[PDB]
Amino acid sequence: EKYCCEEASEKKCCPAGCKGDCKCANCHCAEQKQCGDKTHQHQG
Ligand SMILES: [Zn+2]
Ligand SMILES: [Zn+2]
Ligand SMILES: [Zn+2]
Ligand SMILES: [Zn+2]
Repeated sequence: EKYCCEEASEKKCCPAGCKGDCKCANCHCAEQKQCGDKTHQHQG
């Protein structure tokens, strides 16, 4: 639901809620990705 980062709550990283191809850096997003290779710190 909308942004899930503690900084990208507007356009710091994505235009409000990673649409998909946001290419986040804190959550490691990529065209709607889940990331977390070896259990990352991703808390969602
Ligand atoms: Zn996000
Ligand atoms: Zn993202
Ligand atoms: Zn994300
Ligand atoms: Zn990651």
